Amino acid sequence: STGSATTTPIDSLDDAYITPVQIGTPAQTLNLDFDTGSSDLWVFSSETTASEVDGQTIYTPSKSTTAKLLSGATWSISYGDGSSSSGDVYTDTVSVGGLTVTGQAVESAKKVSSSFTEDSTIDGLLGLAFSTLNTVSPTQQKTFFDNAKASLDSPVFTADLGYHAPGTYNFGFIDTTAYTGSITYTAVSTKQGFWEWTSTGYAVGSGTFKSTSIDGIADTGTTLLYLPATVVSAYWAQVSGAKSSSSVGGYVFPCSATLPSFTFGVGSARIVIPGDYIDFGPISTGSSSCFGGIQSSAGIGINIFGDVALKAAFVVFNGATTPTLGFASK
Repeated sequence: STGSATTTPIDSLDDAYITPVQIGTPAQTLNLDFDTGSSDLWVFSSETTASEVDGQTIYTPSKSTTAKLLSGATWSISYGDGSSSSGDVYTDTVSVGGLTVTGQAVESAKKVSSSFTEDSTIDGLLGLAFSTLNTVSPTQQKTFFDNAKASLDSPVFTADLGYHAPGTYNFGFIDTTAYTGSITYTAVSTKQGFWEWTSTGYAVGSGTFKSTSIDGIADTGTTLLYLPATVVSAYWAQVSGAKSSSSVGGYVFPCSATLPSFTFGVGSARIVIPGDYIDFGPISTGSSSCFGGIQSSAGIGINIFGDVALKAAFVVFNGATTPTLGFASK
């Protein structure tokens, strides 16, 4: 089997991407944030505290003839941005882009933190990291990909995120028309439950490539590119007037600037992030200070190849017995 679904930016900045997902019988379609940095499929629901729902579409298990309470199971998750959610668990039929999993754990939110309530466009998350990170207790549950894997034509999914445009998540096949050149594959460590890999270096604009190992995670659920402070300083030093602002929470730059590109290495290959991808717009409405898309990972404890980086590539998440990642230009 295969599946193919379009993923759409939630706003004009590409702050996140939503993908329609069918849950239950008859189908209830919710727009979920596919997150290769976590491993829970959770949804706003008829059980979510009413004051914490503000415009999201909810899953109502009582209206699904295939929903079953997973008795005794609870979940609770906290994300790197400080947001969180928790609740109980149903199993139900879940389909993505024509690919169907029966008996998928659907984690129904009883509580969500303010940032989820305040984002009316995201109805929940669909985790695509390794199932060892799933938070369901006392019986850990499998991700949608883990459940689908054995049925797929090939044990892979691909992320093809757009810049200020829709893109595609494919399951079970590699669309050879969706990228240019060849795909360069690189080793993955699953020891932390992430799609963790080592970039071979970077360049800023037209500058020379610096060969240096940068361990980090391929994380579709993180907006920005978080790299070591040395790398990030070298980037922003090429932008007149850019500075790190403790009050804003990262590097800012004059909105009048033209940003240089940023290149990262994948083996001997190179992925180029155009400068425009690094502009996250005014820090507050009408400001001439703009927020940078490359930020320091110091204090986060891990480097994160988020959407800013991934959207410059066609990315293969290879879930073979020994997982690997593939990157191609596009």
